[PDB]
Amino acid sequence: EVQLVESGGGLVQPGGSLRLSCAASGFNIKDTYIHWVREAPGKGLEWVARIYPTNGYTRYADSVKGRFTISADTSKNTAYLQMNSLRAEDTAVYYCSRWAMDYWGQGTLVTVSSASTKGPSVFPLAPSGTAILGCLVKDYFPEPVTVSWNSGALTSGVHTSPAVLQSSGLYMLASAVTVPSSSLGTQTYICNVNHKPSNTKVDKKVEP
Amino acid sequence: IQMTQSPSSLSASVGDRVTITCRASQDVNTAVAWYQKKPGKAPKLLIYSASFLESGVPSRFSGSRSGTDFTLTISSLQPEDFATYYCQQHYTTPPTFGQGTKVEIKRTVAAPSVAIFPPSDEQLKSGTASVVCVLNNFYPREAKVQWKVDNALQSGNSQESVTEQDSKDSTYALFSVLTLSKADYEKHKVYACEVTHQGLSSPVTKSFNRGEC
Repeated sequence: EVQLVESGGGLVQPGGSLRLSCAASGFNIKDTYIHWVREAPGKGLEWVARIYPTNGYTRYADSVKGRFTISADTSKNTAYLQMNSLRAEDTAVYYCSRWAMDYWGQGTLVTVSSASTKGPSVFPLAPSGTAILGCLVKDYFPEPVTVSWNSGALTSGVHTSPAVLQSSGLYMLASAVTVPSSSLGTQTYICNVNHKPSNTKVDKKVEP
Repeated sequence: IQMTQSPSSLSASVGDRVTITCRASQDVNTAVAWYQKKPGKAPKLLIYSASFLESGVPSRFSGSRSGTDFTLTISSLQPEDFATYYCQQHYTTPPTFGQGTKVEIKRTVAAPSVAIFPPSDEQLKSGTASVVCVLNNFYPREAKVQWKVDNALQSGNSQESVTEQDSKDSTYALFSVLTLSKADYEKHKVYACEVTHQGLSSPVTKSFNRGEC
């Protein structure tokens, strides 16, 4: 099966540099064009660059010409995007694809920001038939945070909001689950919050 | 070459006939592809060269061209067809995409359950007070949350976030957060969230008294 896997994404300072890689499996890149395409928040899909690995010929979007370089190493069946003079507008999920674009990778997230990593505070939303309880995951940077309940044992009815950017430039989200009222004095509910960018794991017990 | 895609979003039931259009700013011959994108997932090629079904993709998907206009059709909407669809011209460099069409699953109206939560003891200890209102299991998406503090209508001090459609029942959930300093929070008694929705015969209010157990 044809596969494409991107890597190299992460949090970078504006004006900095970062190199993405796209590893190809199940085909040889020498036989195709490889593209980078990106998806910036609310901007839709935007083509970035293309390369023909056999001769190294390249094309670029006007917005990244000069400061981005796409390249390939056929002996590694891998293509690359060297990103320089990074701007806030470059913050996006970066996908690799090949030539219609019949196969894409899952993408790699690039965040261009001068802000420091910060782990979330996690606060309970404590219960007052059915009842709602939850957690509030507040003041972290950058995205993403993952949230589970009872270490993944509780999935049905769990609803976790997209993150909101607060005026402080820090993210917040919340997760809530509906449970039996009769369960409240006896069943333990714990929200498991992971924030990989800051290596923060918090397991918060929510009690009535 | 620009790709103008209509509509931005649409709701539909399983079995429906759905039509998405894309108009190229200039001629692109048949050099047009249609992609499906699910959140957190790779784009998937549905239709290539305007009219050809990519091997593996269901028969219900089809594409057509007439001049500068391109049409993606799903003859009979299956449940897994819920996604966002993008047109693309690759007639010239750069290849360009349409702004996308979000296809959501139509269902019967459902009123939201409402819950309100005071700030945790922990957060208050830090000197901030986030009051939270949760709206659960509702449809359609359009809802109005209205914060009142001692019956004083609040403005520009809350933020809200809405989930994507639920996998099993196709409802939404909404979280609204009112954040105040501990000092401002303690200047007031009654905190209230007022919810207006199509499934509600009249707006619903949940409230608490600051400090009550």
